[PDB]
Amino acid sequence: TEYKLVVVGADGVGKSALTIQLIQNHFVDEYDPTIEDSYRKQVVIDGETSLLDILDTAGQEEYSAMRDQYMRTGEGFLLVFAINNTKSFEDIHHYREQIKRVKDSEDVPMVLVGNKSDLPSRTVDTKQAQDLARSYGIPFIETSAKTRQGVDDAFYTLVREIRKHKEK
Ligand SMILES: C#Cc1c(F)ccc2cc(O)cc(-c3ncc4c(N5C[C@H]6CC[C@@H](C5)N6)nc(OC[C@@]56CCCN5C[C@H](F)C6)nc4c3F)c12
Ligand SMILES: Nc1nc2c(ncn2[C@@H]2O[C@H](COP(=O)(O)OP(=O)(O)O)[C@@H](O)[C@H]2O)c(=O)[nH]1
Ligand SMILES: [Mg+2]
Repeated sequence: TEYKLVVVGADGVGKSALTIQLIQNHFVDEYDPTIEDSYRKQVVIDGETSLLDILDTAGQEEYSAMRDQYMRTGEGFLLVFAINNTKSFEDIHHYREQIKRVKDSEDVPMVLVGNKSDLPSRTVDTKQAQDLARSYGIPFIETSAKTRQGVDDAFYTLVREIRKHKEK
């Protein structure tokens, strides 16, 4: 099965670092902050061979019709913030609403991802993120793209959310 996964959130939260951890199994310090691109990873998840096509979003904020239609083809979304950046957490509502807007649905597979969990300079409490994810009805996964903590869990959980959505 193929899955179109989309990684969204504010600049600097670690979308590209998370993506490259999944694709290449290491931490890329410098990934061009402006570049939006996609990558495939083939993996077996709960016994099913899965082709994950991951869109790592970036670039200028714009809402062209092409862009709405492209985002609408995403099947599941990682809502990424960084635990050291409160503005990135406050921006999660916006990304969730843009997904709901283009998919014309209140029920889109999503996972809330609190990245940079290796850093000591926390300004977003785990409880804040758990409360937000509970209010959205979605899982919350703590990650570090630096150490790889939680990375497979975030992507595989999103795949499991898509499978559950298909059966509703
Ligand atoms: C993603 C996505 C996205 C979706 F998931 C779903 C559907 C979408 C349909 C669209 O047509 C288009 C998008 C889409 N594309 C790019 C965005 C973006 N950029 C600028 C920077 C920060 C990330 C990256 C890309 N580089 N930024 C903000 O918002 C930033 C803030 C801060 C300044 C003002 N805005 C409004 C809020 F306050 C938050 N939204 C964006 C957005 F919705 C969509
Ligand atoms: N310590 C730490 N740094 C991170 C982590 N994820 C990303 N970074 C760093 O944060 C910056 C922004 O990461 P990037 O992947 O470009 O974020 P993007 O703009 O969301 O694609 C870079 O300096 C990364 O090396 C993480 O989990 N831990
Ligand atoms: Mg990036």
